Amino acid sequence: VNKVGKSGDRRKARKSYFTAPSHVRRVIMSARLSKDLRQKYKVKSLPIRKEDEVKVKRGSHKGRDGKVIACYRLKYAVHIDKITREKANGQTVQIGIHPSNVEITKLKLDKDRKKLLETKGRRK
Amino acid sequence: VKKGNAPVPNAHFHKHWNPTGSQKGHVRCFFKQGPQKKIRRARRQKKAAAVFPRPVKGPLRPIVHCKSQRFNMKTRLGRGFTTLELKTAGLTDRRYARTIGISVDRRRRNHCEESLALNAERIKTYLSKLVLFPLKAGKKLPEGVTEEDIKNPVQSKQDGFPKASSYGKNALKPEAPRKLTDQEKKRLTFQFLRKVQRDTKMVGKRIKRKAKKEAKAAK
Amino acid sequence: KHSAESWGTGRAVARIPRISGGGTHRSGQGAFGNMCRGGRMFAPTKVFRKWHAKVPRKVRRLAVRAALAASAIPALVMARGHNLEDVPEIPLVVPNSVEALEKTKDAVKLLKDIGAYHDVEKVAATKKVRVGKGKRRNRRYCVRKGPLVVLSKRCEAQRAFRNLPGVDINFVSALNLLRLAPGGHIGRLIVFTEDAFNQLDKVLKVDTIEGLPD
Amino acid sequence: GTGRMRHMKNVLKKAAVRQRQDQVAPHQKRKTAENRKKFALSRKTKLA
RNA sequence: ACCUGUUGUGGUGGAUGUCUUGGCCCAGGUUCUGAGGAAGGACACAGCAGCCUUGCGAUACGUUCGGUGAUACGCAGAUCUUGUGAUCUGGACAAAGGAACAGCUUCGAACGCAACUGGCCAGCAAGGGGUCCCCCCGAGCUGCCUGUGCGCCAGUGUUG
RNA sequence: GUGACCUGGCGCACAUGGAAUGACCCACCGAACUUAAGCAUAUCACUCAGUGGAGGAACAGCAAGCAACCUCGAUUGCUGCAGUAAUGGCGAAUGAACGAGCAGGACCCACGGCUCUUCCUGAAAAUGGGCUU
RNA sequence: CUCGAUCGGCUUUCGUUGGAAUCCAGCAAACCCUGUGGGCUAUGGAGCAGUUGGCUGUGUCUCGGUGCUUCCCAGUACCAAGAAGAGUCCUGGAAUGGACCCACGAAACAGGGAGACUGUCCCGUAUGGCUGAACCGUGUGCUGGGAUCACUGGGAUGUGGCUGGCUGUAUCCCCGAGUAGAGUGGCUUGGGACUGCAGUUUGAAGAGUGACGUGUAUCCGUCACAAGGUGGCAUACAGACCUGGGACCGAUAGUGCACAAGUAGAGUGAUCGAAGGAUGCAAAGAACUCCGCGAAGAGGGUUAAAAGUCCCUGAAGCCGCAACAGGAUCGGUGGUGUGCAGUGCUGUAU
RNA sequence: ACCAAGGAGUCUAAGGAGCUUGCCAGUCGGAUGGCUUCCAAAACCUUGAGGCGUGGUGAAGGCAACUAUCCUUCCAGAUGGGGCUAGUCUCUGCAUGGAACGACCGGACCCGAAGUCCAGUGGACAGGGUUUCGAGUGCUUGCAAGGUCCUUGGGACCCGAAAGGUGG
RNA sequence: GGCAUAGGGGUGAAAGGCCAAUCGAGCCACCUAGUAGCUGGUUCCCUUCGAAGUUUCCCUCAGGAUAGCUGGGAUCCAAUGAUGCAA
RNA sequence: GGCAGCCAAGGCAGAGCAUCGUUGUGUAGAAAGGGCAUGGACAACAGCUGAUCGUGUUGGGAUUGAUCCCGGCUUGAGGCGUUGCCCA
RNA sequence: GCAGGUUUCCACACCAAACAGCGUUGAAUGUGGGUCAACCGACCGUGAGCCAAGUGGUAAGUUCACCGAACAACCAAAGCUGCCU
Repeated sequence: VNKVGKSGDRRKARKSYFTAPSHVRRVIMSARLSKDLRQKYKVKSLPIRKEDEVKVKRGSHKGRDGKVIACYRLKYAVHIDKITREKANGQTVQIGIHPSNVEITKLKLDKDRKKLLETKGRRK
Repeated sequence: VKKGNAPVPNAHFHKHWNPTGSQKGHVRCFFKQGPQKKIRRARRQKKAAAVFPRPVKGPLRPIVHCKSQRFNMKTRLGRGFTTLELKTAGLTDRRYARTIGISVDRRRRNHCEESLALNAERIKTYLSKLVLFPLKAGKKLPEGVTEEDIKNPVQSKQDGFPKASSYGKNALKPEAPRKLTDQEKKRLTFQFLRKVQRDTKMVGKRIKRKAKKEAKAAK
Repeated sequence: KHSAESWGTGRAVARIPRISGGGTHRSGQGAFGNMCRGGRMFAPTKVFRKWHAKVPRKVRRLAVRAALAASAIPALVMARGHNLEDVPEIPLVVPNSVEALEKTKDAVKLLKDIGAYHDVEKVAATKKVRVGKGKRRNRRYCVRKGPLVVLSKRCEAQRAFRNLPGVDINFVSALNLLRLAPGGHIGRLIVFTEDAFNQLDKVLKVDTIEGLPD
Repeated sequence: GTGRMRHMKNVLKKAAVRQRQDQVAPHQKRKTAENRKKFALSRKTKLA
């Protein structure tokens, strides 16, 4: 017997990934911090958030940058400041980008966000 | 039925032993054996941790000879000591014996002095290997207990004593070479066996013989 | 799980049991048969099949002995596919100081210095996602087998050598033939420590060398 | 299990909470005979 | 032109290959429902909703509170941001404090009697409303078996 | 003087019961297909179906027991006894138990494997009871 | 209302603690003497007589410790989780792929996700932290030292109680009835002149009874003490919930159901009961133009690609069309040996 | 009619006869017991009763395989030894098959119970003969695992009745 | 229109008629994958060996067991050619 | 089946190598005769794959045969294969 | 107007989705409407019949028995009325 919760079952893990709620998709859609942030806060990865800057680092938009404007946790997507695309008609829409591709350039730093940074920064 | 020489089947599976769609079946598969081994071990050590500073089994069992003529010589453990063994050891209160960890069995008696002496000396090596903790932690302290026997209470895995079978496996040990005795030279053991077996068969005959003898004595 | 009856003769269909009832596609369709769709298989697998196998202890111990002899013969270690390029000797013996190893970095340092990290690197490189429907049933990867570290007791070298891909750990107190001859194939690289080596024949209760024909 | 189960679903979710606690760790009563008095006099001094 | 064939191509068709929030199997734990109303069944309830939901009940895809901490999303629409604070989540669910514990139409063991009836416009009745009366609405009580207690009794049962 | 008991009733109050649950359990009830190359006792089977009742387990359980021994010492489960003893148109077939080895003999049970009644004692186990606080 | 005891998955349950305000009672609440309650529990007991031990609020004055809080001094801790999205280049729609010299982690190479094949992209894993629950940092907590408080061991000496063993006696100890059993009938069992059970008739002993696997009578022996009851453990567990796994199946398989499946549908009903998975990396879900009533169609676009909401791929069977080759004859399909056209392949000297 | 996908000697208890492997008068012992993030319900270990085998025979009461240098006998016969010789003699005698036994163990007969003896209730064996039987012995041919072909009970290679029963 | 009679049962001016297109025993679920000495099917290649429809017994005559023929595994033995010359 | 005149070959002792001889039908049935092929476990191939897997389709080659290999095209991975052995 | 149907009734849009063995129409499709009771009926009882109750039967639930103010029982079923209060 293996203990509870720490199971490497493909079917269970995939079920969890595809039926996660929004408070769990918040942490599944985490992104990596830049080296500036990483040295400054001694924290390596955070959940991505609206209103913070990212660099795409992967995909057909690699090397582009911009502020996050929408976390579409239902689609596991992230919409960025100016990564847009015209529809068949002239309507400009947003491209979803999985936040594992992007790295984080700035943070918004709310109260709970600063508290999270401090709590993860104190080395133990 | 075979077109050969194979024995008569004698199969004994005529009564829906098979878990099919229509039947529940009479099959029990012991796939739990592996996991249950570990589970039994875990609950056994939980028993130890629960009744910690005491034998993991816990009551001293007596040693009794196995029952029939086939297992006469094999000894084993009993259920509890006889009150005669307790009184001989020095215990006259069965409930106190039980509370200090000696098992009692009033159903049992000693049909012989050997069992009495054996289990008496068993209880006497107990009660000397035994360190009683005192009630309320600081009152009177018994003899032999040295005030660090209480500091170091060690839970032994097996009860000091040898194996249960090692009491018949010692009576079954021949002597050294010896000289014969003249009765062992004259005695016919087969004749003795046949005599004591013909004895139980000639009983009514050995009454009719006396009756005829005394009738002829009258005449 | 059906109330299927056979229609019998006098009807222009086969005589298989068919679904009773009507008003749906399932009605009239054949049921209760390996040949039928939705019908039971032939000889449904029972759970009281013999899954385990019984080998006498003498024969299992002989298998262990022979697997060790083949590990000692190096024209079979390379045949099974180990790189004996940097391997100084076979069998490989190692000082007992490695049983006090705490880091996988020190484990790989040792394995490099002795000449088995070539095998470890081969395993790590050739690690792949398992071919053919094994990756669906919780067997994701097909990992090859590198060196086997046989220690004398429960020690830190287990956690040391644990993460290294091909390496397996074992103890002379209980030598696993599934590790001494994986796949049934013989001649696996074993890297015994010194006390494990010294206790090998004591544990296996080998008193003599066998007089084998040549 | 084919209807609302508008009470048994709740008692089963409660049982599930209990079961996935006891799977983590066996239960330990917060207040027992050995801590009632301590907790109570602590409460008393703290509120007085 | 028709037929037969062989290629190329286009249709009809859904075989194959690969996978899978599914099943099946084994092991471990629990078994935790109900007259304080269960399991089931109805009828309701969403700005745009029919179905489904181990959603929910006139407080009706939800209420209080806790954990989390900026979404949710198929459209729109005002609320929401270093915050009584979006969303998701937790048995209406944590508080160690005997602090705290909302609500839950209707049939159903189904409980005033019935019922293919929302009938008897049931009996009693706290209250609310329209004008002492009276009128309308009306919470709540009224099921059986059994147990104990209380009240009233029955007997040409035994007695005083 | 208009009672005291006994035995029945009606109303009220406070409570149990009721119903549900594709596994396991307890009590009953209870087939036939099948097998016997037919078939009737036998077999399937003291099973399926049916009725009632649960619990987390149920049932059993510290001997009106086993044995014949150098005795044992609750019950239960496993190994094995054992396809044996025995039953059976002595056909088809059916078929235990004890010895013995184990698990258990910590725990939410226990007067730590017993006790009620019998038996002994006995002014009901002794400063009335009830409702609120 | 206090006081005590008990409980914590908790918010209680119990008590002859005591008190106040009251009501029944009045030889004294009400059940109960047709018996509530105590003693014993058959390898023993009770009475009585005597001894030897221990548990307990102890009145009282001694001594030490542990700590509930508070105050000081000093130190420590407060929780996460490593390693190249490396400088580059190439292919690619997208690098986890490939190339160049150099990089690193591993107690973590279990898994899963991400635009393709990752140890170093994300969640996680191993490990760590908790589990006095607080998982928190101008607020705390822990330890150690010191102090106050909170609480409990060791000695006085009247107790209030108890209670174990041992010796002796002259005294005595009463064990479950329509029961067990038997005749008979029927089921049951391996149980066989009947293992057990049940009806009915009969029906004990208790100065004994039951069992001792061949019915009976006569002797003897062993074991146990029925006709009342409690009673945990090892044990079973195809459902339903919480988990961990698998040499299992992979959409005609695996549950009837991978999906709005016990659904659609059928039957008056009891019941029966299906078919049904996949766009793409991202909806970027096809703008605009011509024609048409319009759907379509022809362009023109998205996209790596139409992969076009019928959407991964798209087999066979069957069909349309074009090209080419033939076309009366079981004089057939197929085989055989050549030939003639069309069409490949292999080798190829100087 | 056509094509596609499915589609029928399977698993289990006991057993038979070969074959393979290990051990040997033993063998096996995974009921259970000791150990050690997942792997691991694995592997390892001899605490192991016991299973099978070492003895058979009789209905049973029961009884129980002779042989003191070694060795049952005979016929055929595998090897090998010592002489000898291209003639060719002796000794060894396995396995297997057949026969025998003046052998023996147990059972059944007949004539007897003579004779010896004592753990002495008169009991224990003992002798000689037979057209005698045994799944008997004569230098123990065993155990365990795997594998192949099979047998019987099971759905039993797959499909297939008219029927019988229980409840609605 | 209401109500009553239910399956070995109902009902019938009797046809064994009728009881939901069902009746010399309705239908529905289960035992049940009932049993079938009978019918049908039983999935790759090559190489080699290769039959019987006859005996006896059987409630036996469409089937079995039993010999025979047919395959395989063997054991003890037997049997089993071949130097161009020159060196 | 190395203790061989030498090279070449063979070199897995139920294999292989050399020479010679015999014999080739077959229903039921069999083979401890030999192989092709499918799903998956344990191992090996430092196997292949976005410089395009698998499927499928069409040609070619190999094979006594079961069947195997390759080119073209489709297609694009939510990959595949070869050898030993084991479970079906 | 019954039973049955259950929105098919009405209007508009709409027939290039499909159905109507056509299709500027329809019981189709989509949207939105419509059914007013002291006097018409259920409801009130009663009939054939049934249930509970009472009691009984069964190993036991029951689609177990009895329905008996013509007609039962093993049965304490008059809970209402007048005056006084």
